[PDB]
This record gives sequence, structure tokens and C-alpha cells, in this order.
Amino acid sequence: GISVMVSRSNAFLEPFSADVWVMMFVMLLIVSAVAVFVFEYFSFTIGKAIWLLWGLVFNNSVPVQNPKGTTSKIMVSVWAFFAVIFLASYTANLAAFMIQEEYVDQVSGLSDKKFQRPNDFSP
Amino acid sequence: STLTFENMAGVFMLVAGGIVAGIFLIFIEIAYKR
Repeated sequence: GISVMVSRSNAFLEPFSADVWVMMFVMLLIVSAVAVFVFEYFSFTIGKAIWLLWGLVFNNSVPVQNPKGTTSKIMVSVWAFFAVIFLASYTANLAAFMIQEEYVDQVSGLSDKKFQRPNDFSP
Repeated sequence: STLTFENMAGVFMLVAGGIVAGIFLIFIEIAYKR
């Protein structure tokens, strides 16, 4: 027939999809309400307690207060290991997309605009 | 011819299960305090 020969060429949400990012948004409201509701009964909160429970999502060494309570911090310990298994899952799938990497290519055939455009199409 | 909730779907039930189980242990501390 007739073909064209070319050389070979040399996005955080691109791995996975938009399906995941609509979930932890719920956890943002849920975890914030849980801590205040537990603290409200026994009797911070919006001002400061929101920092720790969102900060727990990220394994960072930021110096922050540690709320006391024999049972108050029991659930946050349960809430603690949800993130590590989440992030380990959240990074394992990333390597899969490098396995599933595609070739971007440049043209689609003789009928492409680039071939049909002598000038006015960059260099 | 990109996972789904899958394991996280049961996590939320465990997350919700912890919330209802939280009030169970709330009275336990009160029980020993009295």
C-alpha cells in the first residue's frame, strides 16, 4: 500500500479516574462531625480539632495537640489505620497505569490536517 | 479494550460500625466511674 515512517517520541488524576475523588469528600464531612459529636456529649472543635483528623489523613510530623480521653482517642486510632491502607492502595494502582501506558502518537494518516497544512501550522 | 469502592465499601461499614460501637464503649467508662 502506502504508509508513513516516523521516529519514536521521548496528570495526577490520569491514574484511576474521577470516581475515587468523590468519596473521601464524604469522609471530610463525616470525620469532622464524628469528633465533635463525641466531644459534645462528655464536653478545639471547629477551631482546632479539624486540624488533627484531616491531618491524620497525611502521615506528617507536624507538631499538633493530642486530645486526651480514655475513650475519646479510641475511635481515632481505628480511624488511623484506614489512611495507611488507603494510601498504599492509592499508590499501588499508580504503578499499574505505567504498565497500561499508551502511545500518544502524532498523526492519524494522510488525511490529517498536519499533512494537509503546508504552512500556518507552527514549524 | 481503575478499581472501585470494593474494599473501601466494606471499610465504610467498618467506619460506620465503629461509630455505633463507639457509644457502646462510652458507657463502659461511665460504668467503672460509678
